Amino acid sequence: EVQLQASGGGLVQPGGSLRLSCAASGIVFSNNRMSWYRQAPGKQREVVATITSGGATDYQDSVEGRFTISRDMAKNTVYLQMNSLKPEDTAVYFCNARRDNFATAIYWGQGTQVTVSS
Amino acid sequence: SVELPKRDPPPGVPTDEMLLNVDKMHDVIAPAKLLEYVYIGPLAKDKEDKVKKRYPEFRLVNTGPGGLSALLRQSYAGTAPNCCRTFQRTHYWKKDGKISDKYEEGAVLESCWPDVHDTGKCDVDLFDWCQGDTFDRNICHQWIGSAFNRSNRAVEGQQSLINLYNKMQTLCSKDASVPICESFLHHLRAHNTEDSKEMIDYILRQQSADFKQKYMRCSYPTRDKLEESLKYAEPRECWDPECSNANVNFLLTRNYNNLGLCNIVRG
Amino acid sequence: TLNRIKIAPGIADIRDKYMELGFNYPEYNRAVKFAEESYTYYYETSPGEIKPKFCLIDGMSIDHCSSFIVPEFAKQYVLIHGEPCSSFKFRPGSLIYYQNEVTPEYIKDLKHATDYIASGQRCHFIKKDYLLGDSDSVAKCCSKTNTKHCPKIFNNNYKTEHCDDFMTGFCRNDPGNPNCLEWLRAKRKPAMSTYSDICSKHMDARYCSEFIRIIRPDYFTFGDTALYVFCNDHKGNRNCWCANYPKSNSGDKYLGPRVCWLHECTDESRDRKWLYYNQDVQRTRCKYV
Repeated sequence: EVQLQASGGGLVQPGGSLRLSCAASGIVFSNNRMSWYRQAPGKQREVVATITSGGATDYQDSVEGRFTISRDMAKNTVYLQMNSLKPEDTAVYFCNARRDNFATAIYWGQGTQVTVSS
Repeated sequence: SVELPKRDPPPGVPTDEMLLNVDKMHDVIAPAKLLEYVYIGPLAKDKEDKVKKRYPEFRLVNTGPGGLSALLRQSYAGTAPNCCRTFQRTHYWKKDGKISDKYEEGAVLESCWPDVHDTGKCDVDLFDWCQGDTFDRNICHQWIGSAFNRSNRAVEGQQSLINLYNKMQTLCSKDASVPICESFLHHLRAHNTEDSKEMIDYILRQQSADFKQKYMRCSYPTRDKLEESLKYAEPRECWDPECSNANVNFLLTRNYNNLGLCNIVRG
Repeated sequence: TLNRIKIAPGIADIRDKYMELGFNYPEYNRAVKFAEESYTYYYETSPGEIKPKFCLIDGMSIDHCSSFIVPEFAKQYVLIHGEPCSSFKFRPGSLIYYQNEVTPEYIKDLKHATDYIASGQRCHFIKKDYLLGDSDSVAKCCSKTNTKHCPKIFNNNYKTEHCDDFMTGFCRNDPGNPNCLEWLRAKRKPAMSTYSDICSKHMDARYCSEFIRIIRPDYFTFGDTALYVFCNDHKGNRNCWCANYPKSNSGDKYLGPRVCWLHECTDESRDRKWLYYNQDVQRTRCKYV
């Protein structure tokens, strides 16, 4: 069964860094768009970074420059590098997989908590 | 006395050197280089001052008998205002407060350093001149274009290049719309190295709030756009009308790269 | 006061002779040796040098030294200062040789009491290059319509920069001239700047193709500026339509990465020159499926 467990969050004061990881199983990156999502309590989720099956990336404006998404093909693992974190980055982060031209073969993974406070 | 056996000398037969006339020689003398002896013919003592006035960048030397003389260039005295704003003139003539390309009698020759643009000796004049309404598109692009790969990478010329890059970094962070900074970014893209890419991104990423929404919608999509983009397996730039429209000199490096990734069919 | 002037012929050199002197008062009995040039030289006495056997008396016209050189071989040579020499006033231009009895003391003394001896410097020519001294001589050498009496600085296939001033105006007039392209191939800024102005007006000429072919990759801006002005001055011209697209406000539709979008701007039969450098970089990188 498709597994998208996220891991790597925690507590950091602002300015530090965090590296999220998602060790995907059941899905391959050669034909999936992988995306990192946010959800702060009270608000609806939002894309934060995304990487195509060919390796093109894209970002939400407020995180551009600070976050950078990458992937390891052989390890089938996508990462999110989070630098220079702002108190408003506080949310649960989770990963999303989308089959290239199928639409219905979409999956969502378990969240990881990162919080940033003085 | 006694009857001396008198002989008259063989007829004087001059040579080109002896027949030279400095008055006719401005086109011969202006292009002369450092340490190059331009022979100018016999010169009367009462003309030496005239000739030294006309050619103050040259030393007047006496080479042989009968006033035979030459000019040896010692310096280049052309000014940034008259040398830097043109790649074609190598010298000019100054008379009565006026400056002329063509020689007139009474005028004083001033000569531009032969490598003036290649040295960075024009960078303080053109950094200013090129900004504002004194901008000359052709000259200022050429100036910025040519700053790359300076002095074939001689250390003085490589520093010139660096210093100018910092100065242009600080300027174009403030407002990259100003046509000197658009050309600067345009030419960083052509260099296409790690250092030029991160200079572009550094500059674009410091632009103001209004700049980013007017010019960089491709690099900063609305959330509605970003979440639409997830549906397609093509990168966003390949379809997003904000990127087909956008001005390539203001794309981030990532976005500029990605636009190349969109497979077209041959024909 | 003198008597018995006589010319003794030499032993070997016809030019060498002996001037015997008659005397009053001390035994001034001497046979001073002297020469008088006859040869006209089409060659060198010693390396790079030609020294006529002739003393140039003070006040004598310089050309008297030059009279013993064939006018063609002379064009290369300059007349410099020369070594102190003495001459018989009444026979001026005679080179006295200081040998044995003949001694600088003697010669100094003779002049003080008599005016039949004067002094000056020996004719000393040295090789340089052709002596250019006129505007037309420059135009001929630089353009190569006539090359024969030209120095290397003005006849080195534009390696040095001496001809750049002249060639700016020359090539503006005959841009297709093969020498103008050799000039432009030395890639110095006044040539490139000149062709940027030319091609900004006549990009469609084949000499502008060669211009672009040269300045790229290293000096590409000089072509981009010309493309901009030319396509600005000819909006609507078909070869312009990749670089200044005429149905849009700004002409950038197929700029940069987007050049690859139209098959036309990609076309390998069409001329690089009709694309900006950044464009034609990207052309060589289209991902065709």
